[PDB]
Formats: sequence, C-alpha cells, structure tokens
Amino acid sequence: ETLNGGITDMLTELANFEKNVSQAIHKYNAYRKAASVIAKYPHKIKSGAEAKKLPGVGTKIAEKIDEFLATGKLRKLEKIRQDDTSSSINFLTRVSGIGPSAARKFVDEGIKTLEDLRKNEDKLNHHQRIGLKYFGDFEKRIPREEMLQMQDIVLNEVKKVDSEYIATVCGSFRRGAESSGDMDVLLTHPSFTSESTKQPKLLHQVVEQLQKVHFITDTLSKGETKFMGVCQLPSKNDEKEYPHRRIDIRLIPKDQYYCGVLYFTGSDIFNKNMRAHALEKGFTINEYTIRPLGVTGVAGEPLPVDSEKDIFDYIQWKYREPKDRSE
DNA sequence: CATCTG
DNA sequence: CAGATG
Ligand SMILES: [Mn+2]
Ligand SMILES: [Mn+2]
Ligand code: NA
Ligand code: NA
Repeated sequence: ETLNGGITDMLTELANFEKNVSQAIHKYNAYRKAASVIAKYPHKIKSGAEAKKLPGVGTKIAEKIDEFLATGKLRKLEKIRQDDTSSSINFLTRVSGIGPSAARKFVDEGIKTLEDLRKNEDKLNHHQRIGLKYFGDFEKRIPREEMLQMQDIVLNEVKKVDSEYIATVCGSFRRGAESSGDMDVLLTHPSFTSESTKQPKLLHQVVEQLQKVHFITDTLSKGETKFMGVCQLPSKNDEKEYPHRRIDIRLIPKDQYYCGVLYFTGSDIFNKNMRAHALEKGFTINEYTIRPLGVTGVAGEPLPVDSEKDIFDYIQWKYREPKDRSE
C-alpha cells in the first residue's frame, strides 16, 4: 500500500502505455497482474530477483524493477513521457467519445490537439462532437450544491409524468460525497419487470420531459433502457450559466431495482465486502438479484426484494445508511 | 452490458 | 456484422 508504491506505479504506467499507445494487450495485461501481486506483497522489495519469485513476475519485469530500484528512474518510462506520439494519444483520449483506437487514427493523421480536432470536426462523430464542445465542462467536477438542484429537478419532472415512477440518484452523491463526476439516475416503474415484455416509452417519456424543460441539452446515446445525455441547470439571472454536465438514465424492471440501486451506490469496496459476507450467509449477489446458495456447489432462484433493507436482512446484516457504505 | 458506426 | 466507447 506504500511499501511497493513506485513499483506498482511504474508498472502501471507501463501497462497503461502498452494498451493505449501500442496495442500490447498481453503485455499490458502482463503489467497488471504484476502490479497486483506486488501490491499484495507483504514486504519491501529489495531487488529484482526477489520479485521474480512472485507469480506474474518474469524476467522482463524484474529487469525493470532493478533499474528503477537501482536509480529513481526508468529509461523506458523516460523515453515514453517524452514522445509526442504517446502523449497525444493520452490527450485525445480525454475527449468523451475518443478511445485509444480513435486516438491512434487521429494522430496518425496529424490530429493531436484540440484545435486539430476543431479544424476537423468533420471527422468526428456526434458523441465525439459533443465531447469536444464540452471538453472543459466535462472535466469539471460536480459540486453537491448543484447535484441537489439537479436532483430536485429530475425528481420533480419524473413525478409529473407518472406518480408511479421511482427514481434514484446513485453514485457517491448518494454516499455523501461533496462533489461528483456525473449524474447517475436509476429508474423503474411498477409496470416494468423481469418478465413483462418491454415498455420503452417508459424511459422515452421522461427523457423528453427533461429536454422539454431544458434540463437535458444533448443526447449522447439513447437506447431503450439506457440513455447517455448532457444536462444543465438553468442559468438563474444571467451572469452565471452552469457548466454542461454528464448524465445517465436507466430503466430497470421494478423486480430488480434495489439490487441495482444498491449496487450502483457502491463503493466497489463496500460491494465486495457485502458480497463476500453474502456468500458466507449462504448467498449470491450481483447487479440485479440475490440468490440462495445451494450446497451442490451452486444454485439459484431470485430472492424477492422490496428495499435495500430486504437485502441486508437476507445476509443478516447491519442496515447501512448509504453514507457509511464507504468501505 | 447497451448503444453506435459504418 | 465486428468493434469501439463508456
Ligand atoms: Mn458518478
Ligand atoms: Mn456516467
Ligand atoms: Na514468478
Ligand atoms: Na475519451
């Protein structure tokens, strides 16, 4: 956690680099398990050889661990942090819509920068276009103080369209969190479930309302259950307009809301722990449901849930206010 | 995993 | 349809 800090970090830059710039999924993948095991490793790695001894640690990595330990640096890392082509790829990638792949295409055409991008708005696609337009806003975190206003808006319009909708804003926003990255809303309706063969209007209606009133500005992607958009809190009394924010809306069969809701509320760590305990208490948990564990090795059958309460109970545990769901 | 692009 | 992105 700090005993093998550099090592794990350098290794990460390496892995990261393989995948992003080059294509080296194997290699990239190699660096990964590698930092993971050393990450768990209980002592102070005093040398390459020492390391090698670990699984996932071959000669090539050991080689590296040496030079890094031998000198505060690594040539390879040094050579990579320089190289403009690498850098460009890490940058283009910041735009929502541009992945590695595309980063590579663009650079190999000379687009390496924002302007580059602007001058060639033709080559970019709609998502990427939005992305480029809101690059700035996009990186701006979302302060809880806005979160609450947003939340307030969304819940009110959903209510209006149908009293039966059930909306929930998950995310750390849900866990306390002073600011957040994007607005994550979980949605269901009674008339929508596991079996109940579809109902897309279910999602489409609300989507409309939000735009109706301008909360929603652009559509990144709009499927029948998931929607990736852009929204914005109305600018009050002109002098101060709000940054454009990322927002996601998702339909869920009522029969699996809370596991979902639980799940999205995180944190990853709280999930895991809960999940493990679930297992002890003879259970199974995932995104959508909780199941009774047979002894034959495994087994299923959807345990019925009516709240997040229902779940804990099942695994016979302490109801956790979302706040303390931290770890 | 759900959506898009081409 | 594969393949990319989130
Ligand atoms: Mn979030
Ligand atoms: Mn999001
Ligand atoms: Na080994
Ligand atoms: Na991106």
